[PDB]
Amino acid sequence: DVSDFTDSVRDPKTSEILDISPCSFGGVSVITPGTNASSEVAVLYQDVNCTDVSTAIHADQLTPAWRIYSTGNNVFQTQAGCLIGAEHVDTSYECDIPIGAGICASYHTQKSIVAYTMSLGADSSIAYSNNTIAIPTNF
Amino acid sequence: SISITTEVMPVSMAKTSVDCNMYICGDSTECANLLLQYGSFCTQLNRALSGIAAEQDRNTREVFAQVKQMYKTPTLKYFGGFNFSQILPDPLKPTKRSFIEDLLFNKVTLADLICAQKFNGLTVLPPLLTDDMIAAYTAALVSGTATAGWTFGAGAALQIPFAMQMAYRFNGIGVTQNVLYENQKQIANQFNKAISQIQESLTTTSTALGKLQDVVNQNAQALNTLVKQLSSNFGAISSVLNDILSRLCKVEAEVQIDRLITGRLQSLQTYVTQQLIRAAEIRASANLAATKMSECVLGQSKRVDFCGKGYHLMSFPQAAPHGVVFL
Amino acid sequence: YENQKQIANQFNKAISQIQESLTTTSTALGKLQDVVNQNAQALNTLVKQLSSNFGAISSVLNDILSRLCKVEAEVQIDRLITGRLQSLQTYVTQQLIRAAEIRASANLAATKMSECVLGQSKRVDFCGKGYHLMSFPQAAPHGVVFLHVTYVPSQERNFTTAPAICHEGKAYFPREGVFVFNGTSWFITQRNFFSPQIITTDNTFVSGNCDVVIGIINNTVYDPLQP
Ligand SMILES: *[C@@H]1O[C@H](CO)[C@@H](O)[C@H](O)[C@H]1NC(C)=O
Ligand SMILES: *[C@@H]1O[C@H](CO)[C@@H](O)[C@H](O)[C@H]1NC(C)=O
Ligand SMILES: *[C@@H]1O[C@H](CO)[C@@H](O)[C@H](O)[C@H]1NC(C)=O
Ligand SMILES: *[C@@H]1O[C@H](CO)[C@@H](O)[C@H](O)[C@H]1NC(C)=O
Ligand SMILES: *[C@@H]1O[C@H](CO)[C@@H](O)[C@H](O)[C@H]1NC(C)=O
Ligand SMILES: *[C@@H]1O[C@H](CO)[C@@H](O)[C@H](O)[C@H]1NC(C)=O
Ligand SMILES: *[C@@H]1O[C@H](CO)[C@@H](O)[C@H](O)[C@H]1NC(C)=O
Ligand SMILES: *[C@@H]1O[C@H](CO)[C@@H](O)[C@H](O)[C@H]1NC(C)=O
Repeated sequence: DVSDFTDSVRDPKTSEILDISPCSFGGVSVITPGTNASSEVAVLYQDVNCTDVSTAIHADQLTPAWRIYSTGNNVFQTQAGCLIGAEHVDTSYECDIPIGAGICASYHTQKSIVAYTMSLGADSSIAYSNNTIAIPTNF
Repeated sequence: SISITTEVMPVSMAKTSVDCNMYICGDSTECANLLLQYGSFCTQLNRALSGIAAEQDRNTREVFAQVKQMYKTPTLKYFGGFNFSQILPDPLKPTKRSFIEDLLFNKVTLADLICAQKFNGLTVLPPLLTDDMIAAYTAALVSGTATAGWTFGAGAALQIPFAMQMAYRFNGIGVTQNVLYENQKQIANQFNKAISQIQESLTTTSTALGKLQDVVNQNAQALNTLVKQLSSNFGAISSVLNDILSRLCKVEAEVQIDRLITGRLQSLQTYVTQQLIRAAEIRASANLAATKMSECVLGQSKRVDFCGKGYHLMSFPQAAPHGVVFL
Repeated sequence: YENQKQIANQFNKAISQIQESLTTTSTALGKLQDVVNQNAQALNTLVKQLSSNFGAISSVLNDILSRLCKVEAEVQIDRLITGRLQSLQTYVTQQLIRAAEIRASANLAATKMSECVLGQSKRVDFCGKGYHLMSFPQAAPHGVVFLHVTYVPSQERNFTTAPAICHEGKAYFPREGVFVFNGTSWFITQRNFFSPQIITTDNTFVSGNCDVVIGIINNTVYDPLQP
């Protein structure tokens, strides 16, 4: 290739063509509350579709402690990638640990790591009328 | 006459991270052992890149998040003859952006090149705030300006009709209140005409958003230069790390490998230094954008040529790819 | 002057709240600790990097000279010299960039001291949230702390308003303020505070007939005459 890395090789016996590719995919991020409160973590594989995560990690040849972070009931799919080790919630809070793409994570309540959509702000509405005004009376 | 002029300012750039061990020694155990002898050099670049990424998120947040409540867009886009429909989201169309923002998002083109970056440890992380969230912020700012005026910046929102707001804004530049009320419809027609001209100018192909494409181009060139520099042998017998280990002995192979290690380390150092300088420039631009949003959207400014050519009346923000556009 | 003592009590109360907030443990001064931490980490990294051998036989300079000859010892020493030179160059480049950032922050602090302590500023949110009144500087380790006092409007009320009134075919516009309807009659008030005044000839001015202004109401204007 342009990086002087060989990618395709011809078998000297069968004259077929084989593609060699790196056995290390892209980035892995670890989300931790801190090792002063607990010892569980969440794992984010970014730019990886979580349907086929086990192919990208080769979890068959890892430790059994690495297989419980490969699939389960705690699988979430965000625009960043696939997040394993956290529970999805529907309420929105202020951002604590920024995962990305609008998704934040925190350590809520026995405590567990939760992932949610960040809250932009408080919701308010003021009515527009063409013949009324609001004037302060105190300060 | 009433004139609407546009100003484009960059806010953030792309956040990138580099895996040092897989950039320098790709899947090589011997090169990994020789790399540990260079202690605490790969951990010094990740700290700098993490600082840059956190700075980018801070830039975007502390420019755009300036209101403490979110205002719903009104059902009526006609405030006393002034047509606000082009700069507010359209309920019937299922996009969460205004029309001018839709034009702005098409004039900047964000995109075996990305795959080679991915295979060598170069990764681009997504921004924390998505485009819909920034669109929500700008819609809240425009709605608050149309319905409340200058008061919501300094505290809670105080309702006022739009004509009386324009009367105060004419008082602020030295023209009495009656001049607005005598010929209000002429001013409304000029406002609508200038909005239409801005729309027409943005529609046609131009280079008005050239300052935003140059950020994207420079980051792409830097990352491609890192990918391309891996083919240099740096004075060694070859640039392939697996051919030096196939026909040489340990004492004579370590001497050849160390040259490649030093060359790739100093290439990656050049990249991180250039990124730090460019990040400083982007931070200065974002600080100016934040103070412009504070002093020209939440109020009226008497500084000369700070917010356009003429006497400033009021101003509107719009979102753009990695940037902001002030009208 | 009407309610000076209420303002004095609010000033003293806010000073006490600032004192109470600074007393308890917090991270309000976190921007000043991060300067100290970064410089310490950089200097410790320079100290720690002296143990790398940079591809030579050893990182100790006195062991290469105890078991090697001149031609073969200079080759090993030059690698250490180059590695330490480029480490020290990395340190000085990082220091230059950090110094530029600190200089920009200090320039902003100087202009803030000039425009908010020696005067009053009309720039929005330049010196706090609200309308700026006055400001005080305090010294901090490698930094400055500004206390801005601000006027915050409160307790809003609803009123019915009009752009102008006309008495006898002549439109009257307010000079400073707005026309409001308390429920009985029409008064003129300032925008920021509610203090109603009687519509009079001195605080209004006349412009044309009342057939072009959109939304004009009819009323009476007091004149200071008729003795
Ligand atoms: C051996 O190499 C030849 C190439 O000349 C190939 O045709 C053949 O299939 C290979 N294998 C055997 C078992 O002969
Ligand atoms: C994952 O794959 C599905 C189809 O197999 C596709 O629709 C989806 O966009 C993919 N996700 C990502 C993040 O690429
Ligand atoms: C403003 O509120 C305070 C509450 O502490 C009250 O004591 C004061 O009388 C109010 N101002 C007026 C003008 O009533
Ligand atoms: C506002 O402008 C749009 C086109 O930009 C137009 O369709 C709409 O009718 C206008 N609103 C009016 C005239 O009230
Ligand atoms: C003012 O009137 C509007 C509309 O009638 C109402 O929504 C709002 O709550 C009122 N505010 C006060 C302080 O009375
Ligand atoms: C204005 O209306 C308010 C409504 O409560 C009333 O209290 C006040 O006395 C009125 N002012 C007059 C009649 O001057
Ligand atoms: C205010 O709006 C109402 C309803 O749209 C209208 O009847 C009235 O004439 C308007 N008043 C003005 C424009 O002064
Ligand atoms: C005010 O009264 C006069 C009486 O001469 C009338 O001509 C005018 O239309 C009135 N204005 C209104 C009802 O807004």
